[PDB]
Amino acid sequence: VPMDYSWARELGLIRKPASFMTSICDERGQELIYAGMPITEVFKEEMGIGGVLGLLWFQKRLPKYSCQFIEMCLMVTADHGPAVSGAHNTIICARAGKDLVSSLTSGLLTIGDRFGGALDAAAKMFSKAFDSGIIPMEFVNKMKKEGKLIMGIGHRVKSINNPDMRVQILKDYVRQHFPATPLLDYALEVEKITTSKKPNLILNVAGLIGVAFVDMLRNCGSFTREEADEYIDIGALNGIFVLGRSMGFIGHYLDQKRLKQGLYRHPWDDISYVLPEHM
Amino acid sequence: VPMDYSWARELGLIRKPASFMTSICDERGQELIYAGMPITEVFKEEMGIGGVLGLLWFQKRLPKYSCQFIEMCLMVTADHGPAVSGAHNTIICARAGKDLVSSLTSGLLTIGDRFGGALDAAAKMFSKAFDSGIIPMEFVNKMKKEGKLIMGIGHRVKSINNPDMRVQILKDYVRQHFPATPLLDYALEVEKITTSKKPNLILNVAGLIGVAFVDMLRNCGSFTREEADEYIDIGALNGIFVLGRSMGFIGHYLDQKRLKQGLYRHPWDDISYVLPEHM
Amino acid sequence: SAKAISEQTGKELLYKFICTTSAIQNRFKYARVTPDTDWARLLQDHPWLLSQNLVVKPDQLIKRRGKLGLVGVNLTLDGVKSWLKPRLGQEATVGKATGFLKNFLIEPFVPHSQAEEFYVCIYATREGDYVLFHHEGGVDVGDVDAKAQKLLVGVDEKLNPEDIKKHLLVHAPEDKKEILASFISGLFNFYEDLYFTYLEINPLVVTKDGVYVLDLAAKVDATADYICKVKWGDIEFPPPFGREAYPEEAYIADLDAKSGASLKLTLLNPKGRIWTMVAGGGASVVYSDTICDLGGVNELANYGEYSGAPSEQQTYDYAKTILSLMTREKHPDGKILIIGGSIANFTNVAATFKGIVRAIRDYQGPLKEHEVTIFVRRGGPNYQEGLRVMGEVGKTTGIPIHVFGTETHMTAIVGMALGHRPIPGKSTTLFSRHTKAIVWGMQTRAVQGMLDFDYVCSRDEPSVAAMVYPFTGDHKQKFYWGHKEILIPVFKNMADAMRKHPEVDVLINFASLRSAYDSTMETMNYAQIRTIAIIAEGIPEALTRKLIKKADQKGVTIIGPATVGGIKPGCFKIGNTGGMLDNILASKLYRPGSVAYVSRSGGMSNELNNIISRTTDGVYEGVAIGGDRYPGSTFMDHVLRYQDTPGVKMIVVLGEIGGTEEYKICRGIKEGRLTKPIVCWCIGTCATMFSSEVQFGHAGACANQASETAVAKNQALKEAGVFVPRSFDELGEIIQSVYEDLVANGVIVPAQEVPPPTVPMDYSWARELGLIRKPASFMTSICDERGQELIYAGMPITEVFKEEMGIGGVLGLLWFQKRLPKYSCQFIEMCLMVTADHGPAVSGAHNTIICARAGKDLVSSLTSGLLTIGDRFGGALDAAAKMFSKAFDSGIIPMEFVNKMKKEGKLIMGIGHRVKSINNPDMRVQILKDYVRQHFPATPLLDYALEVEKITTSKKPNLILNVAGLIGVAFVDMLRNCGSFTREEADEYIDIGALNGIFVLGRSMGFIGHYLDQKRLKQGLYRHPWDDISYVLPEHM
Amino acid sequence: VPMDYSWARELGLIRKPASFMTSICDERGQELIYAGMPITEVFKEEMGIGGVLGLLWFQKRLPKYSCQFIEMCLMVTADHGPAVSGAHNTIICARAGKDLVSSLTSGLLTIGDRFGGALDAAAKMFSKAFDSGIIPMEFVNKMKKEGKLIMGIGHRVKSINNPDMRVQILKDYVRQHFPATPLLDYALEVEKITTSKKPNLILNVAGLIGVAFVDMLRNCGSFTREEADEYIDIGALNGIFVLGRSMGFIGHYLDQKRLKQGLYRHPWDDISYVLPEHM
Ligand SMILES: CC(=O)SCCNC(=O)CCNC(=O)[C@H](O)C(C)(C)COP(=O)(O)OP(=O)(O)OC[C@H]1O[C@@H](n2cnc3c(N)ncnc32)[C@H](O)[C@@H]1OP(=O)(O)O
Ligand SMILES: CC(=O)SCCNC(=O)CCNC(=O)[C@H](O)C(C)(C)COP(=O)(O)OP(=O)(O)OC[C@H]1O[C@@H](n2cnc3c(N)ncnc32)[C@H](O)[C@@H]1OP(=O)(O)O
Ligand SMILES: CC(=O)SCCNC(=O)CCNC(=O)[C@H](O)C(C)(C)COP(=O)(O)OP(=O)(O)OC[C@H]1O[C@@H](n2cnc3c(N)ncnc32)[C@H](O)[C@@H]1OP(=O)(O)O
Ligand SMILES: O=C([O-])CC(=O)C(=O)O
Ligand SMILES: O=C([O-])CC(=O)C(=O)O
Repeated sequence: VPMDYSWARELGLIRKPASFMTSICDERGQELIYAGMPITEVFKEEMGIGGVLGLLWFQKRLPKYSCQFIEMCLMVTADHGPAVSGAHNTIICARAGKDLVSSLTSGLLTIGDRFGGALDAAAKMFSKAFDSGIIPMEFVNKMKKEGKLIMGIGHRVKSINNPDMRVQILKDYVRQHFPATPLLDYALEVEKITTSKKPNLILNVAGLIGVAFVDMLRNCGSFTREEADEYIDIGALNGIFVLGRSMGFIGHYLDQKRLKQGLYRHPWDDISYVLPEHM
Repeated sequence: VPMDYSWARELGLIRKPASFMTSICDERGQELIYAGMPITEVFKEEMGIGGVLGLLWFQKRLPKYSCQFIEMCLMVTADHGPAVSGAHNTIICARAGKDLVSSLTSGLLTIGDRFGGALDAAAKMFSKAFDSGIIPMEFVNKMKKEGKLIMGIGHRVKSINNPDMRVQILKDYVRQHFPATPLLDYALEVEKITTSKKPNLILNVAGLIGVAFVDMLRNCGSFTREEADEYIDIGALNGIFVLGRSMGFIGHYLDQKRLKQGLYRHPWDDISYVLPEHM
Repeated sequence: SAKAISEQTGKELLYKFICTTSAIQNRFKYARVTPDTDWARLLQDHPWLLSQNLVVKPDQLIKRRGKLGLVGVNLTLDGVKSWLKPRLGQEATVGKATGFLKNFLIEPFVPHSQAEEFYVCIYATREGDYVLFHHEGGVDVGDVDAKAQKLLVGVDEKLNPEDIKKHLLVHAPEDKKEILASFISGLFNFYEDLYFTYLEINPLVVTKDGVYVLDLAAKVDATADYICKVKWGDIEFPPPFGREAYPEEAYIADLDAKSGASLKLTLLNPKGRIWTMVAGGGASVVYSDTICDLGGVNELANYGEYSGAPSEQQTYDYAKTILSLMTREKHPDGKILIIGGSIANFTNVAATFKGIVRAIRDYQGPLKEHEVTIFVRRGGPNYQEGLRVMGEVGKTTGIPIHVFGTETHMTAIVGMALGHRPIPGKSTTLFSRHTKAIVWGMQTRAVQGMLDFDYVCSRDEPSVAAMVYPFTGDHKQKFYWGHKEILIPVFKNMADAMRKHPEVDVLINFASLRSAYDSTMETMNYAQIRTIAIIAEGIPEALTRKLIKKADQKGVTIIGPATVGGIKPGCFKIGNTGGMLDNILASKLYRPGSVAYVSRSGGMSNELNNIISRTTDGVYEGVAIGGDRYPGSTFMDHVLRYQDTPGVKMIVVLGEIGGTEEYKICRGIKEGRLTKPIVCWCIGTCATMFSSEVQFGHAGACANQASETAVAKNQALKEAGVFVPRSFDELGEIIQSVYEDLVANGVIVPAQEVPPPTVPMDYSWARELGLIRKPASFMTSICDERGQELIYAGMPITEVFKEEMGIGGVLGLLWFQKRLPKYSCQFIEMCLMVTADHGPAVSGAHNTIICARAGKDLVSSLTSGLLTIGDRFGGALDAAAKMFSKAFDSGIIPMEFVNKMKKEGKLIMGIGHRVKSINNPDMRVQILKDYVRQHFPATPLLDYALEVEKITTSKKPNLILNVAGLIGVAFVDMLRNCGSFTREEADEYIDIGALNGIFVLGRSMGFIGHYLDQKRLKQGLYRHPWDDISYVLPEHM
Repeated sequence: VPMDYSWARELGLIRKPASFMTSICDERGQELIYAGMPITEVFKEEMGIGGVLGLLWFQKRLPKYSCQFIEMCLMVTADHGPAVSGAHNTIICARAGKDLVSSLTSGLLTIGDRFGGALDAAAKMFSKAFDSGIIPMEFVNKMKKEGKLIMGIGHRVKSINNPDMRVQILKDYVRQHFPATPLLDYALEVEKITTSKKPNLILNVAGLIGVAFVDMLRNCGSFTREEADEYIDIGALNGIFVLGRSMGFIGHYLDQKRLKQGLYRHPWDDISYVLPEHM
């Protein structure tokens, strides 16, 4: 009878390398641990979604204002109606009678450059401009001469004297709670220049969240500059938008299943057919 | 120094249970093997996609007519235009500039009961009717009194003197090549009864493919009745539709990328907003 | 627009920025005294006041100060002290203007002789900058244009130090020729790099010590603010003497500078009872002339205009500013608000009138108590909706509002408001039917209007061949050719567009003022483009002169900036000219006529379109050359074209105040070059009746001399033989009389009226009119993105945050459309917190980690993990809730439920743990259970599940309530025991999968954390080891 | 009563732009049309999966050898065992009892740069080298000096005297049937240089398929150079790999459901836990 692998490991007789590494959650043991913190201690220390997210995404005990800011970001990105690409896809999959997971996933797969990536894009653009040391006017001119529109700038209806009211809540929280907001100040200077061009070139929710998240990361004491830069590069802000919008997509799925909408077919009048004469 | 796991396994001193089982493909070894059959021999037997699918899905060497019929089924399910739910979702995800895999997956997640499940549904319905021993008229009456529509029956415009033209090719192939078609004959009797009701209640491409696939499975010598029943139960026909329509979904993605279509946002005039007064 | 700056500001800029080898004296050595200044403070911040003698003169843009006794010389500190108060803060009358003395300047006295009184002036012209120098300057300068040395410096030409001693310094003293020339060169550099348009130093004194600038009058191109921002700093533009500045004027000026639209407001008489809301500079000018033609000049309160398609918000801000200004004092006779305008070309009348009516609703109180009567005349895009909403506000507020449309002559609401009428080389042919244009910028509405015009004109091909937009990649844009759908290419670069479309001969530049110069300069590098239309307003005059010089060199016709463009009925239309297709059909601009016109204004050009269509055969060609000081092409440039064009039979010129341009037409008629009948009216006659120097909306609308007044121009044209109406009222009649007398002689043979091709109505317009019915394909009840504020299930987002709900409250709103209690929202949050992650070994976390190590993506990795959420993994929440709800609703006791599940071969969902049984519980079940038992009002299903747990643990210890079981039963309890849901609603939510949603949303946090962890650790591609896979392939299939 | 939108469109009284464009399939009409070509004629010309794929992906009537080569590419990319990332994910999702679509989709979402993207990577890399005009030795040295491995080069065990036997089949077909193989000849020259280094750097199946697909696109008469370049840029080879491996992923799902494997949990001994001491 051959030696039992588990019982050989128990005596430490053999060496089998572990193929996986994790640092965010320990399920083994008498107590569940979130990045070194017991779940009961998680609940006595009175964090919520923001604190749990800080533990699970950054392995940090964020300050209460940081945790609350993360919560508000999730609340403001929760939904933006059924007409966007992801909500449209989720509704189509729900009306196909498919599944909650399948419908939400179908909607989420649209999250990318054109839809839902402006948070990360604005964060990266403003961070690069701030770190290069160029002044906001030079940054605006450089984007204009490079044929690029500033990510996180520009609104559809709302302008100066017609505040977004989602940007205002987050901005007011950031000014009254964050210790320092250098990148937010830089982005506000850029916004002043762009609104001097045409009124609706205001800081978006995407731009506000991106710059405020970068400011939180590199101005709260939990992260070094390298850590904050790495998290921005690997996509913590993409994760923020995805987690926020999943709430709205699940709401849309539940809405369609309660309304008991049937299978959707796109009308032919809305499709232009440009097939070749004969291939 | 503790003993090496791999080298202790080579000496056969320890026992570690394998957590996975597979029977369709052997990647290791001098030659790639598809269900016991070398890849060079796969190409020497001049089989194609249908034969490779037979190997990889059923671990069987199907006859040439069976493999050719599988190929024709994939050919006829390849696409049905951009208005269906899956193609719509794929096009939305492509116009969001996302990715080929993400776009195709977004479209594929709609494949289920209401869209793309009629193949399996019709196969199961007709198999159950044929196995229960009831005549086609009794089957029609039982479905009528149970408040269920016969899946795989009923077209939109093409009824008679103008058939599906996709049902016709497949039915002609099955007639000329399949040895016996008991469930197909049963489905055709059901179709005669339903067309005696109103002309457009004809055997759909979904119904024809489902009944002909059950016929191929349980009338070619490769499978026993239990095996054919198990394959129908676990979803070989869902697999057939998914694989066939993947070709069309990828074509739709490539078409949108070539046409360079921008981000789609659903018009507000097409959405009815029925939010509550204040919640 | 050239704005005069104060002497202090000009001297400060000169001292700060001039670069001369000459030792400029008294640098930053001047004193400003005002009534609100402290003399001790000035004495201790400017000590030279005691060091030398003084000179004092006001700095309120008063000229001729020497001979009106406003300047005091050779008087000390005590002298200026005794000298100011008898004049400081007093009343002075210069010309027709009178005003206070709130600003004075004190400078050192310069001891100088009459032999060193020099005059140096630099002023801008179309062909360049003229530099005048006089050796006998000062008071005795006399005539300057005939006795002072003149020297033109052309556009893009440097004023070299030589040729100044040759042309400008013939009579200069030899001992001071060199330093004088150096100073003049430095002064020209100062003039050119700070975008001065006028710079007169009189007198200039140069002693052995150095050069003294005793005085200077300077006008600066205010539109160049975006260029000279750091050099000007906070440059201020004083109002003309006799006018006091107002915060409302400053607010409107800031609003105007903040956008590409035009917003002008000038307060002439705050006590006046006539107020105007006129769209368009030319329309505002003609309304002003009409008001002062009926004797309302004394009661005219403001001159104002809004142009450039202002937004709803901008129009609201403008309207509310004027409404607040109108509701300050009270007039016994009441007050009048003239909301006028021409027929707009592209200004959204609906949006602008929505802004105005919002302001009217906001001020309906003071407006009603002020007896304000509103007269409205307007036409343009969507004017029916705007007239409708203003009429509605007129009754929903009580304000007497009389709205009229195009059928009114637009100089009629003035008559019925003031109580006078009852209230009811360069080519000749720029465009043809084969003209192809390239549009710079995304102007899809403008391009579509162009295509609609081409279709109703029976053109073979669309007039727009390509579009250029540098902020996107090359693609094809979808447009309408009648009812057919066509694709128009869009290019990132000019070069690609001109490469692929060599047949294009016209550019329509929709670039802003900051991009128009560069785009036009780049455009004139292609010889195929023969006409460029520049739409942007606010381009600096120096840049426009550069464009003019290059276009003249290249033989390219430029339809000057700040123009709507032009229209040639039957052949071609520039941009938004002529408005939308309904106006094109109303003015019959799809077919040629015989009257060609040139105008400065665009809206006035649409008015001309309407008038000519009504009174004559029609329009052959109409060009608006723009309101800028230097148009790309002038009046004569187009009148010559029309005279040389055989299809036109009479010419209509709509001139303006300022610029001796109509005198060229007079000379052309005198020399016999112009022979066809010409009908001209020059607008701006009210400036002669205004006791001030008000600047109109147009940049060029400024009478610099006495011959550039509109009255003088109209008189000169009348003596030249041009048919000149008595006013803009009689323009239609004189055009009609000329057309009739030209028809009766057989000169004009009107053609048959062939009906135009029909264009289908737009779907959006038909929906707005409620003409058609299209069922909505989608239904939503959870979020309303449209509107001013985002709404989550009927409750605004600001209210969401003010009520202090968090994720739990937002989730209640978005998932159930209920305002859940605080404990319910908090419990939802804790459920999400406890389902957040359970390590990397579960199926979903494993799949997510695999996809992350495949280097894939956050969304793809999370989605790969989420697709495992189902029956075997992640579905125990819903399964336990459904099982326990069914058992509890069946009425069977927990023991019966346990026996039943045992006899059906089913394990109880949500029962059974791995290690933690009793005396050591889950520590997650405990937290949630303690919260539920402390905050939930009633927990019947939780009590039932606890009884079931008591039996299962009577069987074996680890059969305890799981986190899944406890969350399921507690969620059902919350749904059906908080007051928000009925039993049917709670059952439906449980059936459709709210608990599946809870688990999915909770575990998404852990899956994203796992993805980020793998990316931080930089784990490579995973491959499952072969020793862990059992291969059971058949022997040979 | 307002006019019906469909009635107003039929009368041509209103204009509503179509928000979607398609050029690959016409579902409306008496017959289904694949890129301008009727389905009955599709089956009459005796093309199969390869011809249908040519129609749906490129809107071209490819030559018979091109269609057959596309079929062989799909056949050789069908499966490579259960150990790869996508098959592993599919097997996990199937053992979670989930669904065919969900399981296949879970496996497919791994298709990207590290897994399954070598086809497109090799095609793009060799195309750039061939178009730049540098000789194979210069290309090899250039990739060496930029510290990049040549995509499509390098095998695990099979180098010479025992080649891949999939590369051999595809290469023999390409040599016998393709009119010209310039990029293939270039890649074989590169492979000779790399095998002069040590034998195991041979032309991979990924490299062979990439270069042979580029050769087919730009050497069959159906495409111009711009068209072939655009198709390679937008991801026809990614589509080829995805469609080929979907058959293997569905086979793996069906295999797991036939073997009735339970829920998988990764062993704790294979995971290294590196959580922080206390966050
Ligand atoms: C997530 C965020 O907060 S923003 C995300 C993007 N972030 C960026 O900053 C991207 C960079 N910035 C930009 O490119 C631009 O400034 C934009 C796109 C953000 C600004 O958008 P705009 O082009 O001004 O307007 P948008 O394209 O959203 O709206 C199109 C028009 O159709 C209308 N419209 C919008 N959605 C719909 C709909 N579903 N149905 C019908 N009409 C609609 C709107 O009224 C709008 O009209 P208007 O803009 O002329 O008033
Ligand atoms: C898609 C394709 O065709 S390959 C991708 C193409 N990309 C490129 O070609 C880019 C450049 N090429 C490369 O990166 C490299 O040449 C590779 C990765 C393709 C070749 O890698 P190699 O290190 O030569 O082989 P690989 O990493 O696949 O396998 C290494 C060894 O592990 C063994 N092995 C492979 N998979 C497993 C498994 N699941 N369990 C246990 N052992 C395994 C192999 O037998 C091989 O054995 P050896 O030690 O006797 O050589
Ligand atoms: C979401 C939830 O709350 S769980 C789902 C709830 N659903 C139900 O309640 C359904 C009914 N209940 C049941 O089916 C059962 O009671 C279960 C599955 C919940 C409990 O099953 P058990 O057999 O007690 O434990 P489980 O199957 O989890 O694993 C048992 C052993 O595997 C070991 N194990 C678990 N995970 C791993 C891993 N990743 N690696 C190695 N070993 C492991 C444990 O150490 C345990 O050993 P022990 O029993 O000697 O301590
Ligand atoms: O094929 C049909 O007729 C039904 C259909 O649109 C699809 O599900 O593909
Ligand atoms: O939470 C548990 O105990 C069971 C588990 O692993 C999961 O589904 O996440």
